[PDB]
Amino acid sequence: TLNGGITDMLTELANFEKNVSQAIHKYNAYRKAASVIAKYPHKIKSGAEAKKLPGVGTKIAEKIDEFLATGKLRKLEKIRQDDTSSSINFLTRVSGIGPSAARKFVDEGIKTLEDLRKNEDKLNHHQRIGLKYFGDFEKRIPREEMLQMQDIVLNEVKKVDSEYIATVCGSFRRGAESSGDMDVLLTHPSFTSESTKQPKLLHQVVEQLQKVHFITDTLSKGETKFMGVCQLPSKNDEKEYPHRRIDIRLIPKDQYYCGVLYFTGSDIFNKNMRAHALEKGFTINEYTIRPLGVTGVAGEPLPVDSEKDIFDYIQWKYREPKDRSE
DNA sequence: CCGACATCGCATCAGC
DNA sequence: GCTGATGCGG
DNA sequence: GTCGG
Ligand SMILES: O=c1ccn([C@H]2C[C@H](O)[C@@H](COP(=O)(O)NP(=O)(O)OP(=O)(O)O)O2)c(=O)[nH]1
Ligand SMILES: [Cl-]
Ligand SMILES: [Cl-]
Ligand SMILES: [Cl-]
Ligand SMILES: [Cl-]
Ligand SMILES: [Mg+2]
Ligand SMILES: [Mg+2]
Ligand code: NA
Ligand code: NA
Repeated sequence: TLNGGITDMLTELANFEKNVSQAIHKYNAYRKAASVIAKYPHKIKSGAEAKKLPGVGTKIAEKIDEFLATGKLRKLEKIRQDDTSSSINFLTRVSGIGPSAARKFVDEGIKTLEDLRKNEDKLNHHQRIGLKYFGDFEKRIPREEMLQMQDIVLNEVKKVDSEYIATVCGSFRRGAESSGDMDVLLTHPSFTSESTKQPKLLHQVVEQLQKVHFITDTLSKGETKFMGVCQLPSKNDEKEYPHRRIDIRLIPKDQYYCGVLYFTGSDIFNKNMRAHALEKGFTINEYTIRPLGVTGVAGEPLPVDSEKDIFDYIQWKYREPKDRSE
């Protein structure tokens, strides 16, 4: 919160580029700067001072000076005053509705929560559920609840097959006092980069979690990635808990470390690290880290037996999960 | 100046 | 049906 | 919007 004002401004700017301008790179550019500034250990006194940080160029430093003097940015003041942008921005908040869909709905007069509700027929499945739990999905999950959800998920998975290994990653694994959702990495000896000796591994788990009424809805479901909704059980007379988003990712057991690295994030930390890998001559994904050939083509998977092994290849000192929240 | 900017799963679509 | 491109999520 | 070469 040292430079909250500045990072909020950048984040707001980032969302506009993404949702309205549909300018993915400007969006990322703003996120990087917000990120680098968010960790900057000093209260920024000027754009020049900020422009010294990597990711902060001439344009952003100029905006920081405007914001510092006035306490606001005229460019954003206007954007907030543009109905179309206001609408597009709002619609993107529904899970399932992105920049394109948001703009399309707006072109059809559908531009408010009320418009959406009376037009469910014009929504795909995912968007439907996103609208259904709109409020709940805007709420944060106290870690305390994350702990309760962890017990349930791990114990239900164990019941299906003691050989499954479920790890809660994402912001939770990074130690956050609250998360936007629960992210679960799943593995089973039967599924390796070598073979799939047992199908429905993810399905089985999803089924058990539904049976106990933990998973309530589904956004999308494949053989390795499940995206849905879940809810903690409440007691008698107790008010119900909010519905929560849950992502489950089944990964080859022998590719655990690359998988846990990826799913632990943050997303920006991941972008920065994968970028660094490229510069060092490697390419990293949730499955492996591979060298980059002279032709550019990625080679064979390098041996990995710990997250640290990945950091070493790219010449980075290990960073605890708690220090990866960029 | 100018190209690169991380990576990929699932849903939906168009074209054949 | 298939593939490949796009959207949206990650 | 920013950066390296
Ligand atoms: O763009 C993305 C999004 C996510 N990820 C990875 C990192 C992130 O930590 C993880 C889980 O995705 P979430 O969207 O759940 N983010 P996270 O759990 O970090 O934060 P939050 O508390 O918002 O859920 O997936 C990427 O690599 N790229
Ligand atoms: Cl762009
Ligand atoms: Cl402002
Ligand atoms: Cl691995
Ligand atoms: Cl791979
Ligand atoms: Mg998460
Ligand atoms: Mg998630
Ligand atoms: Na800079
Ligand atoms: Na959305």
